[PDB]
Amino acid sequence: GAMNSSNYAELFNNDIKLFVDDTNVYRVTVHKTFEGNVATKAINGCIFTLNPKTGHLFLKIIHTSVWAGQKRLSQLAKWKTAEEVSALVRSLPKEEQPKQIIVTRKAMLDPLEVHMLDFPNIAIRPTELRLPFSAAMSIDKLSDVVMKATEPQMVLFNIYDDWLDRISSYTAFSRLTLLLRALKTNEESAKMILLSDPTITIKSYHLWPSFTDEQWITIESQMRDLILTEYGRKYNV
Amino acid sequence: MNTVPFTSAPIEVTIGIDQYSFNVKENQPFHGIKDIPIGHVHVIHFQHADNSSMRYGYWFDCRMGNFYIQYDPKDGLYKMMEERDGAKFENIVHNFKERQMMVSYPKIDEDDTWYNLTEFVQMDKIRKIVRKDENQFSYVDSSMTTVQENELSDPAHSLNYTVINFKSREAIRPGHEMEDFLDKSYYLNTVMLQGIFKNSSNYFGELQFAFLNAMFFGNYGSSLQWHAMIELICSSATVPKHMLDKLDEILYYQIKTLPEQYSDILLNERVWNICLYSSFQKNSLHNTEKIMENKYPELL
Ligand SMILES: Cc1nc(/C=C/C(=O)N(C)CCC#N)cs1
Repeated sequence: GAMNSSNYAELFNNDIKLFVDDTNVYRVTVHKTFEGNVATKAINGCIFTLNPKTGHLFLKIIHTSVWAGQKRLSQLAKWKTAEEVSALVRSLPKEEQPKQIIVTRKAMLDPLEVHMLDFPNIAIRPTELRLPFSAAMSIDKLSDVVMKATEPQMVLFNIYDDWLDRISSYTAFSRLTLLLRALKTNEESAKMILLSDPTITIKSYHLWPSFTDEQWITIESQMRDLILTEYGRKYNV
Repeated sequence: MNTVPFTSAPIEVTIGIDQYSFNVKENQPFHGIKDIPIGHVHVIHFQHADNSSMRYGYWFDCRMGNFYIQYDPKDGLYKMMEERDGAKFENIVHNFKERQMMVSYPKIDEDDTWYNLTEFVQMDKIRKIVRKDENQFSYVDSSMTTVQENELSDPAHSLNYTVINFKSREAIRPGHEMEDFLDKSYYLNTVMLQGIFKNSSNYFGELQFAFLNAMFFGNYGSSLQWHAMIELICSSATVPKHMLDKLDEILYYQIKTLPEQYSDILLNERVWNICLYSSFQKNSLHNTEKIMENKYPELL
């Protein structure tokens, strides 16, 4: 059933699974019209489909042309997400297909279940974890490829860079979710932390800076401080 | 007018005949039910005084044979049987009537309730849902499960209602996933009506039979079936106008007849609120919506 703190280590076992997050599929700017009414303008979005064991990220870019002439776009976005995830699964060799797909929002359950009827043995699961994957568009290289897209496109990344050479997937996921939680709570501060020291660079083939083990401990501490701070600045404590 | 003779009444029992019911005492000189209207299916049903567990009963049509009830002390229930000797039967009934040992089917002349509840119900379709080919009548009880319930365990004792499942390949055309899930018209009209039921009369007949088994026996799988068949119509944007008008009448009389004190268990809040207030047909069931709001405003 639902994925929660009690069954957290299941994410790092050897059953292939994918998280699917749809919070950046349908994105808009809200603006005034010449007549003083309000209107929306869509911008490019993305499906965030992530293997938490390996770090493999299947970033399906959603070009604004998919919304042209369509009604009820927030509803359509969930079904478009499920269509694209189903298409991804069918494109993978059988031995690479997931045994479970975990959706970060319960409104994705029925759309994905219906699109995956051909795969009765793939479990579609919700989660009680409040995962910060909406902040994926605060990762500069991901935001860049989404905004530059002129057509539908899939781009493959490893969201852990080379971390798995040195740490376990449990630890890599915890670092990732800490980084993304920070970026979600105070993007400016989080990005300052990550890039304050000009001698640490991001490799061309990476998403995050090339921190040593000791520097990651400092970085991770600074992100916890930020999250706690903002939690005070917010609630005043 | 036809008659169903009882050999005797050896155990105290509440007996139903259609929407009516009466109490019979242990070894009371009760010999059956007379003046049963020809032209309709009927149901004769039982609840023992000592074990209200297992309501059970028999669907029958007196045009199909001469039927009587006799208690079996080994299996512990009132059984329906067919008497093939027509002269023995007429002689049994005439004696019982002369001795005034029978209750009269107590139909008020103004009253169309039973017709309205069984308009599309046919014995031949009942006998395909309830499979026991050697009898002309059909046994149902509170515990019998449906074919769909069994897929989610004795197949011979099952209610073979038509399986309806909104998240199934039968319901959802490849490439029309969102369309078919949010508007079930293709599943209603092509798959079920044209394909399986053949016409709306057979669909309504199964819907009405499922409701009656839910009401008279508290049969939970029948209640599930009744609500699924309502929801499939209400969740379709394209439904023939005559079907909507007829559904409104069907449900009106069902809600009218329901015991007020059983609405908690026999009515699914989600289905009824969705059907009356959210669905494509939210504005198409005026009679049903009006009686529901005046009789069960809590559910909504
Ligand atoms: C086949 C069927 N046997 C019966 C038996 C009825 C009964 O108890 N008796 C005593 C019959 C009375 C006279 N004559 C009804 S229909």
